[PDB]
Amino acid sequence: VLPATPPQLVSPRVLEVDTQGTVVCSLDGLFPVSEAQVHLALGDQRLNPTVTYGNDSFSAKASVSVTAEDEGTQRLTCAVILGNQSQETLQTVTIYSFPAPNVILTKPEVSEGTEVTVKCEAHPRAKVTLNGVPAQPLGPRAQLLLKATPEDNGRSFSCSATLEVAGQLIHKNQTRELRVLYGPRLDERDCPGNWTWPENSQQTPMCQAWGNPLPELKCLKDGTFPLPIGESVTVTRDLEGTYLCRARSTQGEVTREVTVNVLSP
Amino acid sequence: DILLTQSPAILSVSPGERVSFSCRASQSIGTSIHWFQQRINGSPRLLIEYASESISGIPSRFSGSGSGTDFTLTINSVESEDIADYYCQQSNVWPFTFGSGTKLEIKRADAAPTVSIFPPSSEQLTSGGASVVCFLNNFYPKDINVKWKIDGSERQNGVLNSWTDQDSKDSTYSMSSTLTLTKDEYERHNSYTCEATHKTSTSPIVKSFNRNEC
Amino acid sequence: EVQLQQSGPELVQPGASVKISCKTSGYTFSEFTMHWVKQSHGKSLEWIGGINTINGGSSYKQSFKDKATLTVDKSSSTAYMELNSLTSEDSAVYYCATKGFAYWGQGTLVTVSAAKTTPPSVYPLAPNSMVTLGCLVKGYFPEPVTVTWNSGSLSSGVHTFPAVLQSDLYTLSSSVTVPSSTWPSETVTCNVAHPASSTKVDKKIVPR
Ligand SMILES: *[C@@H]1O[C@H](CO[C@@H]2O[C@@H](C)[C@@H](O)[C@@H](O)[C@@H]2O)[C@@H](O)[C@H](O)[C@H]1NC(C)=O
Ligand SMILES: *[C@@H]1O[C@H](CO)[C@@H](O)[C@H](O)[C@H]1NC(C)=O
Ligand SMILES: *[C@@H]1O[C@H](CO)[C@@H](O)[C@H](O)[C@H]1NC(C)=O
Ligand SMILES: [Zn+2]
Ligand SMILES: [Zn+2]
Repeated sequence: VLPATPPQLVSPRVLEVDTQGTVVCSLDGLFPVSEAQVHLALGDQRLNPTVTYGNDSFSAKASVSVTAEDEGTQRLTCAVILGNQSQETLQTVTIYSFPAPNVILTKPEVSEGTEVTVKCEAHPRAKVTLNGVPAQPLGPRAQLLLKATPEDNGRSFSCSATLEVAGQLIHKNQTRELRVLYGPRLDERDCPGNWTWPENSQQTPMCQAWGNPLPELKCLKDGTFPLPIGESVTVTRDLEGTYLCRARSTQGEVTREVTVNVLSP
Repeated sequence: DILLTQSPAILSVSPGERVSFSCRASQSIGTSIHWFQQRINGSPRLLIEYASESISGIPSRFSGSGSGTDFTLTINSVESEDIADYYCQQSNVWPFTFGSGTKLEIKRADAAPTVSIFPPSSEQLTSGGASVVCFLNNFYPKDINVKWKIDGSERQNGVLNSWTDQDSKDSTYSMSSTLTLTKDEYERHNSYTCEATHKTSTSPIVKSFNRNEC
Repeated sequence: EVQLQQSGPELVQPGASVKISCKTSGYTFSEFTMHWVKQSHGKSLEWIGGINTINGGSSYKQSFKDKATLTVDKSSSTAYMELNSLTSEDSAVYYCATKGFAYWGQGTLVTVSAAKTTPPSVYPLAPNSMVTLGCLVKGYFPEPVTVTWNSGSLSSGVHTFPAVLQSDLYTLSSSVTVPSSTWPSETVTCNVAHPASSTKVDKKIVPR
């Protein structure tokens, strides 16, 4: 006999396009179970469930792929016929298409001090937020103007979008880094302009240039007398004088004067 | 080397006031000076760069000035979360040197503590020790005196205290107090009390317990 | 985002050495010079030295010459400072910093002591209308110790008190205040951690 209890159907309330779902349908208290036919289907698509049997029951588990042709509210159904009687369970499932938000930069690599604008568009009904702006999502697209600076090189611009589907919030996000080229710099902290060393002492002159791309460095006095940056040298009277340090890269050129003063013993 | 002397050491001030940190250099160093903020248990944080040039992501209330030997950091409107140590640093000639430091404290209205006494746990009594803890939370000003009393008599020795840092949000203090006796001494007295004399009340606030009555 | 990740707490014998690493990320490692700063527990900063991140050339303050040795692994974008002949005076927090001290590491607490490591004994503490619970972490060495509640769930309303030294062993406590209606109806566990001894105790606060 087939009981008056309908089958239990377990399935997610929503399912994304081009993704695989999992549906399981079960019923206890029916016999003979071998004579029972289980028909599992999502809308028009007849599913193929691998059925586990007991002496008095069945458990039908089935995967279900969905495409753009399934988009919308489909009906997941699980019918069980046992001779003359029949029990079926219905459940709605919404197949939704929700692409990832498109964070779009005017130019991927920009020069320093340039007006860069970062946009993020998404699904019309969805609501987006660009690096937490606006706080609490409102409308499907957001902007952000910025004066490009060296600190913005490698700066990520994340966009979070939320889409309401069948009474629940689905979340997605996208992230894109900005590349910012910035001219050479000889900053004082990594290249001081004044040394004072005792004669015949071991010293290492220090000077690093900043820039994207990495600048090439060269410090010369009296024409072509190189200051050995990074090397540990014996300080002599020959090293005394004012050097002209020059940083070089595709973004420009900078100079800094570095004086070396030798104290006689 | 270039010596940087900061003043004052401690800088107690109410929220909303205009505070100023001083940093004097031994030589004349142009504008090669930088200011750092250090909150407790935290790394130093660059606030102002080269005397007066502002850093991105730093509040507008932080500004700097000066040139040569004297330099100044100024907070337009001081807030409770500005409690920290502040250091100047010169970059004119190596080695880099820092100032002695200035500590920014925040003034506040008076608030009475929430006193709580605790017996030794069953775990500690097994080991042969007996520590009685007494927390006093969320009070101002910092000055507070806890007095331990075992069956009426005061206990001089075996007491260790520890104040928390001033709170970033409400600027209150908190204290724990631990009286540590031996198992044989604790199992030989009924009542235990930590009374706390504070500015907020004339008579002391008293929490107590008996080991017999759980 | 720029990150300087240092090696973390060290306990070393007097005369021994220690090698603090500073694993960097989120920027071009060879663009900026890496500086190293020391902070004593009296809270006074001191520049140890700097190292060139292209050619490995280093410069030291006169005090830390022979004491400190800066090195670099460019492939892994990591800076190493080795300290040797360690005395008690070398006990402090050491920081790597870069880009003219714009980005710092979290700090590395180095402790120089002949005293051996001792794991903490964690004891629970239990008694308008709002309960206050406690947690006594007694008799451990060296610092530091990480105390949290319910795996850091109960963050707000927590007071962890500075540890204090008494006879070669530290003693620390923590406090938490939650609604009296939500205890002991709901669970409250003190999650203490002492990395040096590899200890991780979880003491539930039983009503007494
Ligand atoms: C289904 O099976 C139930 C349990 O059967 C008993 O235990 C199993 C493990 C076997 O040992 C079997 O030989 C035993 O009979 C029964 O209680 C139940 O009646 C069965 N259902 C129906 C409709 O017959
Ligand atoms: C179906 O089967 C039931 C149960 O055995 C039986 O009573 C009935 O006669 C059948 N009805 C039809 C329409 O076949
Ligand atoms: C984006 O969302 C995912 C959700 O899994 C989260 O793990 C991640 O941290 C988010 N990334 C960014 C850049 O916001
Ligand atoms: Zn000097
Ligand atoms: Zn006695």
